[PDB]
Amino acid sequence: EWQGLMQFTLPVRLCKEIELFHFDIGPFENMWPGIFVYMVHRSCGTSCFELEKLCRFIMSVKKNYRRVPYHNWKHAVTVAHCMYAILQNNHTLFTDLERKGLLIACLCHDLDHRGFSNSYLQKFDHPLAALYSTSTMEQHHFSQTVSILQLEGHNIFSTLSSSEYEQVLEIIRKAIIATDLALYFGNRKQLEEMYQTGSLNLNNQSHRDRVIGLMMTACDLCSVTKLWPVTKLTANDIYAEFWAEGDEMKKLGIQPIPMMDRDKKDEVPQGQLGFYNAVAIPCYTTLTQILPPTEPLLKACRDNLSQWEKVIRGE
Ligand SMILES: Cc1cc(C)n2cc(CSc3nc(-c4ccccc4)cn3C)nc2n1
Ligand SMILES: [Mg+2]
Ligand SMILES: [Zn+2]
Repeated sequence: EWQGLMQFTLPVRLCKEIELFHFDIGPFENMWPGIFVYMVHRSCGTSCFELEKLCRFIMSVKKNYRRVPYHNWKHAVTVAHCMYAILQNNHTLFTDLERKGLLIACLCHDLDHRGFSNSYLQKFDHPLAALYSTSTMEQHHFSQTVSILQLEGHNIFSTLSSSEYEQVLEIIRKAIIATDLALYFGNRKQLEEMYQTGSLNLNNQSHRDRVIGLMMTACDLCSVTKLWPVTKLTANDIYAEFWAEGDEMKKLGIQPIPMMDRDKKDEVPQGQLGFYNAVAIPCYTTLTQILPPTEPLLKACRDNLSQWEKVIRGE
């Protein structure tokens, strides 16, 4: 698997389309590892990761994603592509070490997801909720990233200074932690405040960490920014995962929240509408304010909102 990927070349028709925000990796499964290498080399250069280490690392990340309906290998590459398009469009705002770190973090941000939420693990006193009190799965995801980095011939960062090693591990840690959707609502509200008061400053490291947090959310949610048919089809995978969890809660006499109750699947269109209004629209709005070249994400999300409004009135 590793050897074959060192000798992979991305077709020239994808070389133009991979740069666009709306790009759907969905149809090119066999090319996803090589698409990630392509995005790294274009963003960071051919020179900086040892190719043998990168391909060994990439194939071990793929193996450590589970066959779950949504939080899977496909989803990892979808989020890395969105970060790539954000970085390309805002390249000089971020440092070489931030581009390295943010693409690896997106690829690794859901490592070993079990198809269960933090609530589930916490309410049902799962061990991981004992290890990790808050941001339960996200801390595990970072723990899994460090473990793969420390396998034989996987340390893609082994050419950095010890100072830069701890810097990229902290960029990765914060970025993976910030995909806790529970943290996003606070983060986005502050950044929206900092934007309106004119206090937002990218050279301020805590401000810089919050803008990166919002980018991670923007990337995590980006299926709502694809063409309508792709968005509709990804939602299937999301509810399949939520509904499987609702079923486990019912077996234990717990009624799930509607979003996880497969008996309430009628109400999906209004569920998506609410998520767009409360979560997705504000996310890409604030992101477009801070990083205006990210506006096509807001446009595509708006197009998918009116599509759901259409569906709600039998169209
Ligand atoms: C890309 C993406 C990422 C995340 C985390 N998503 C979460 C959801 C679900 S939105 C939703 N559906 C319902 C609901 C309630 C009753 C019946 C049916 C559905 C309620 N909410 C809030 N979609 C998502 N997409
Ligand atoms: Mg996650
Ligand atoms: Zn994710």
